[PDB]
Amino acid sequence: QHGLHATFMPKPIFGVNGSGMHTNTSLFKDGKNAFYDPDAPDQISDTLRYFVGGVLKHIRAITAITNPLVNSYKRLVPGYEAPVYITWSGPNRSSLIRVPAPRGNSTRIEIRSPDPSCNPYLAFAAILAAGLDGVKNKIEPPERVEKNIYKLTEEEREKLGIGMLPGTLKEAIECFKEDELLVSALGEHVSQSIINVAMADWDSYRTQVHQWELDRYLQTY
Amino acid sequence: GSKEDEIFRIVEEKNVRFVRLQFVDVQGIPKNVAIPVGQLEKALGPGIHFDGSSIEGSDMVLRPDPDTFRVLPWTAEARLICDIELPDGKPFMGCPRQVLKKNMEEAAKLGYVMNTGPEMEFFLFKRQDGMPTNIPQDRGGYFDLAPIDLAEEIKREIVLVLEEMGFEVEAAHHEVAFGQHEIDFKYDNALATADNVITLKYVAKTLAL
Ligand SMILES: [Mg+2]
Repeated sequence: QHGLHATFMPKPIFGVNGSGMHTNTSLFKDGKNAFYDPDAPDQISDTLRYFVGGVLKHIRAITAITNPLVNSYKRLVPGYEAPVYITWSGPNRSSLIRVPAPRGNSTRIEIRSPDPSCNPYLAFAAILAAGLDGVKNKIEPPERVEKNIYKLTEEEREKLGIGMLPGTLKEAIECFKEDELLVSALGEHVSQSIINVAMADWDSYRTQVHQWELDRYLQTY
Repeated sequence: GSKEDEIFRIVEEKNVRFVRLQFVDVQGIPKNVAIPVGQLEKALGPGIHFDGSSIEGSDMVLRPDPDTFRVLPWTAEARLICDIELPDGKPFMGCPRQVLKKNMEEAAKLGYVMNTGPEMEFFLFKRQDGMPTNIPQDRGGYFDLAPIDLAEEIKREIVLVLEEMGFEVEAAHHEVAFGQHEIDFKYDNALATADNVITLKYVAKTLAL
């Protein structure tokens, strides 16, 4: 109407910040906040750590749903607001999952990896299925990384067992293919449709000759 | 003198009609007085008078150095690097060439002689509407070869013109930045090298135009 164009693309411009969809998530069991425990340290319930543990276990596979475009992986690069390393921590340090200060009925986690181009119906279903699995199977999450990861060295990150999110759409789709929990939660029909559309885009994108290649090689070679 | 007789031989042989009495201001910018060949005897003898306010950035004499007589390879024209003296005959201590000569003479008293071999870097830019720009003529890199280095003919002409003026170059090559080049000079005394540096800048800018 105003002669403009609004876009929810993850990374429309190179060199600037990309658009993200940070999902503030809270689980309620029996009307009360299941993420709250007044007797536990910091006032965080066991259900919160098992939910976080479950999401982090399948986060590589969830990335195919929450970051579904080829362009989504141009947003998952260091130097910007977007998380790239698979860590969870407190509010002071921005990581993939961040547990803010508010307590009581406002106890929550914030999953920062998704982008606004994802299907919200499928993104929340994938987070619910992975989070509930960790609670059911009582999956303990890794240690909280309060130090910045960007300043840490590559060899140091390898010693701490810190992982990385998928670098390409094909890489996330390969991880999603093997995740039996998410394929069953989303159904064989939706899971196959996601794979088919993503690989059709990936096979078209990989064969293309982009302008960067002409700028880098045409004059010299 | 005989050096003077040598000059007049080259004048008749190459048909020199104009001579440039070159000199340099405190900032290193080349300045000159163009005189017809008829006044060359007057220049090599009592000298040509001019205004010394230009050297700063009001009356002095141009004293040509006979060893610096060179025919410009582009009727023919010739050049002569000049030292500045005051009307009475004393050397003008504001002349940069006379300053280097003094410092070299002091070093010579202690038996010391300094040899310099500079590595001259420069850029070759395009021209837009008769005015110079900072747009590289070529998109070349470090030690690149043609057609990546487009300025190979101009550099070839620069070194050829220098050799035709009693000047020997060690090597020339394309530098790191786009349109940047370097000409490495051979070793020589501080005075000859400084004369050579001024000549290179003049030749490179003339052939670029
Ligand atoms: Mg946020």
